[PDB]
This record gives sequence, C-alpha cells and structure tokens, in this order.
Amino acid sequence: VSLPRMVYPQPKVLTPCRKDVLVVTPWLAPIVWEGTFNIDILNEQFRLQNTTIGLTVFAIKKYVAFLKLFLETAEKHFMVGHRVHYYVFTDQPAAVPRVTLGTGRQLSVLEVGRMEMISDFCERRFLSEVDYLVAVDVDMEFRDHVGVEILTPLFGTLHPSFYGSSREAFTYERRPQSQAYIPKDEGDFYYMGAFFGGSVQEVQRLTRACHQAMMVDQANGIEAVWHDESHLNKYLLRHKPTKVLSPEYLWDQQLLGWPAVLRKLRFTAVP
Amino acid sequence: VSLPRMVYPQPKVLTPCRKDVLVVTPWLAPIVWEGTFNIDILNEQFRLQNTTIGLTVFAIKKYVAFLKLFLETAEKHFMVGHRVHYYVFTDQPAAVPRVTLGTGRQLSVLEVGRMEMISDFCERRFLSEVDYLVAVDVDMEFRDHVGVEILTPLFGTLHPSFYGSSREAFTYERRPQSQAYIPKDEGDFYYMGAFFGGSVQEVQRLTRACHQAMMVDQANGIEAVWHDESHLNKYLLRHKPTKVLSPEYLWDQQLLGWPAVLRKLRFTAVP
Ligand SMILES: [Hg+2]
Ligand SMILES: [Hg+2]
Ligand SMILES: [Hg+2]
Ligand SMILES: [Hg+2]
Ligand SMILES: [Hg+2]
Ligand SMILES: [Hg+2]
Repeated sequence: VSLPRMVYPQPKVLTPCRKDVLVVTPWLAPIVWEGTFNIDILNEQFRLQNTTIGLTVFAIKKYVAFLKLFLETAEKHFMVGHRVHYYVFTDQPAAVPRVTLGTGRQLSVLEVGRMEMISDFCERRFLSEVDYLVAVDVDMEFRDHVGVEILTPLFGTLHPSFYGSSREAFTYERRPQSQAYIPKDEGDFYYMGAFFGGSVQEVQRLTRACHQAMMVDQANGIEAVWHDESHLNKYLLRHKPTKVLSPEYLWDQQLLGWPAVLRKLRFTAVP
Repeated sequence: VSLPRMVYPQPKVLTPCRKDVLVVTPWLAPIVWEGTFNIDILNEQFRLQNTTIGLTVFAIKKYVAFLKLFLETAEKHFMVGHRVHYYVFTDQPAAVPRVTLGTGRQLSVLEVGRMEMISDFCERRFLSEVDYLVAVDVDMEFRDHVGVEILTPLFGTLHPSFYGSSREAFTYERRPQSQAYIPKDEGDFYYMGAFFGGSVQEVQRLTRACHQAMMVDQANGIEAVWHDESHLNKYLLRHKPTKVLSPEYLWDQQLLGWPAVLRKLRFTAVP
C-alpha cells in the first residue's frame, strides 16, 4: 500500500549520517541511533500495515514492584500510536498494578508456576494476536521514544557495557563444552539479554533454539556464564539480526552516565 | 539455517563506515557502497538459501550488438557462485550471441513482437524459476563485483548524474496531469531506470503498478518526461526501497570519470 505525499528534509547522499558511530553492520543491517531515521516515514509505513506489537515481560517474586513504573513509562514512550499488547508473566497476578492504558493497547496477565515460555506455552497465541514480539526486563523505565524504527524480522541490542569493547573482552561463553561457546576470534557484538525481538516467527525460532541448547547444556551438566544472554549471543552470531539497536535502547545512567555518543537515553535501568 | 564459524575483522561500533557518504536512508534501508559490506558473510547467507537470481535484459533492433560484451562480463562479475538465469528479450533470437556460461547459470531467449513484459507475459514463469529479479539495460558492461549485497525485497539505484543533486534539480515528471508527477518539495533520490530489482513478487508489483499508470497517462494523452524511469521514481517515492544501490552500480566513466567517492566502478555504460 502506497505512502501519502509527505514533506521532509531531502536525504543528503554526500553527508554521512553520523561520523562518530557505525550505522550499518557488515551484513547490511541498520544500527539504530538517533539521527539515522525519520520517524514520520517509519510510522506511516507500519501504521499502513496495522502493526500490532507484543511486549513480553517477566516479573517474578520481588520484581513485581517494578511493574508500575515500567508500564506507566511504556505508555508514554513505547510504540505510541500503534497497537500494543503487553504480556506480563508473573507468579503474582494480584500484585500486577492497575495501570491506565491508551486506546488500542491491552495487557494480559499470564500466571507462571523465559525461553520455554515464549517458544513453548505461548506459540499459537502470539502468532494469532501480534505481528512483532519484543522481550524486555521489567526493572527498567522508558525515558524517551522507543518506536517502530526497531521493528524488523530479528533484532538484538548492544549491551551498554561492551559497545566499545574488543571481541576478546566480550563475556561470551568460552568453554567448548557449552552450546553457547564462542571462541576469541569470533563475534560481531555483545548483545544484552534485556532487549531483543522481531517477527513472532523469528522470535519463536530463536527462543526454541535457545531452549533446546540450554537443555543440552543442562543434560551435559554445564550452565553458560550469562545464562540465556550467552545463548542469545550465540544465536545472533550464527543468525545475523536484521537490525541492531544502539545502547540508546538499553542504558544505565547511574552506572554509565550520559556520554556524547548518546543523543537520547530511551530505556534505562532503574537504580 | 545457521551460518558456519567464520573469521573476519570485528565490526567497530565507534568507527563510521564511511565519512564521505550516506550509508543508510531515513527509512533505514542500507545504501550499498564499497566498504559497507562483508561479501563472505552475505555470500554464506544467500548460498544457504540456494538463491537463484533472474536477470532480465531487453535487446531490440541495433541493441543486439551489445549482448556479447554484456553477457561475457556478467559471467565474470555478476552473482558468481550463485544460480543465475538470464532472460534475454529480443526481436532477433538468431542474433543472440552464443556466450559460454559457468555452471549453474542459464540463458533463455524470449522473442518479442518492458513493464508489461515483466508483469504480464512472464509472471508465472518468474515465480517458478527465480527468487529475485533484476532489470538492467543491455548497453552496459560489468567491470567489477555485482553480487548478493544488492538482493532485498525492492531496490533502486542512484542515477550517476544526480546523486549529489538537490531534489528541485531532479528530472522527475513535473506535470500534475501525469500519474508520475512529483512536486518540487517531494523526492528522496533520483533512481535510474537502467538498474532496479527485488523479489519476484515486489518486482511484479512494481511493473504492474508502472504499466497501469503508463496506460492511464496514455489514455490521458500524456507521456512522462523520462518514460518508465519517471514512473519508477514515483513508485519508489511512494513504496520505499529496502536497499538503495550507490552509483558504483550504474556509472558512465566517459561522461563522469572516476571520482573519489567511487572506490569501485562495477557496471558501466558502453561508449
Ligand atoms: Hg542521518
Ligand atoms: Hg540460542
Ligand atoms: Hg536466547
Ligand atoms: Hg564499514
Ligand atoms: Hg509506477
Ligand atoms: Hg516502472
């Protein structure tokens, strides 16, 4: 379906987008930084498709306390204008705060007794209800725009502690006995487990692969150094993401401040 | 399907890819320049899918003379290592040169009595035989690598005469009576009609849209200033390409020399 007439600044072929950061991977996936995208064009493209975005979040034991701020700030900043379906996985349904949602946005509480829950228990439901799935940690708040610029078949996010690091310095799983093993001469980026996503199909593929690999590891009596993040990094090494999010999308201002390369701090650790 | 272990230079997050050119559009489509891609990674990705690329070329009347050089150089430079199916549309089947083809590459001669031929007469055949379709002009030669880095649902190529030009200077159709009309405050880039493509489905959509728009124009007694290039530009304005090729992919060295921004001259006008 065709875009309408739109008036915006002409793109400049002979002006680099950013001169301080890498804005495309070697497999031609965009790295999403402020300045790289026109949100009006992207909003049009995804609205024309009636895009629904599922956000999955696990809130277990004491973590239920982070829900009110997480959801309230998501309402202000996450996919505003688009259909959103929050999926809150919790051991305490009654402790889920009653947060007021904007039109076209809904929340489902799913009681638990992450990779098995997305791939196994919820597969049919997600294919039916949403176009994209995003998995994030609950102990976080949105502080600025997180929108459809992220949407793509499969994305990972640059871990804020490692985005300038050498691949040798990445905390990948280094034991050859683990399915998550990555040697010191391999690796593109260190992706944080706290923010990944993509189409429902690609996210189920990923969570199925991870879950199967983790069970192998367990049967072999080994546990990856950083658990499902270790597995996520292996998967994204072998199945390149179609977009990568800059650390604007997963930051910790207390730990890391507000450096020059970040024009916006969008989604952050709660102290 | 998973990529194998591969050893290559780590991508550098804090080093821009190019500081002289734009490498991503405002809708987050890569602009393909030398330096932006690792061809080994891309080759792996597309080979794992057993990708077949159809190349369509029209050679009418005196233009049959350009076929031998066009095909011989395509053999050296175009999608080497991948399955290729050339579709030569001609009024002179017997004048098509017998060019020796590498393994996995085939050529079909299709006799004619471009947009109607791709969309109308050939739709079923292409869906059956190829994954991607590329449409180029015959009076050209390959001089360097043109590979799977181009492949994407839908791509256009920067016209070599206009890549540094203001949108006002673009030779778009400017009469509101034409379906191809673009006003002076609209337009991202000027795309050349001589090199476009994408998935079979997206290329058929485009050629169907163009053909229908050209028939409207004709019934209205108007002909766009640059014919199907005018229509191509309108379509790509309203349906943003998922990759854009730099002028490396469509150059004229006689006319335009070999400027600093071009690290490679891949596909060029024959003098
Ligand atoms: Hg930019
Ligand atoms: Hg995995
Ligand atoms: Hg994982
Ligand atoms: Hg680069
Ligand atoms: Hg068109
Ligand atoms: Hg066209």
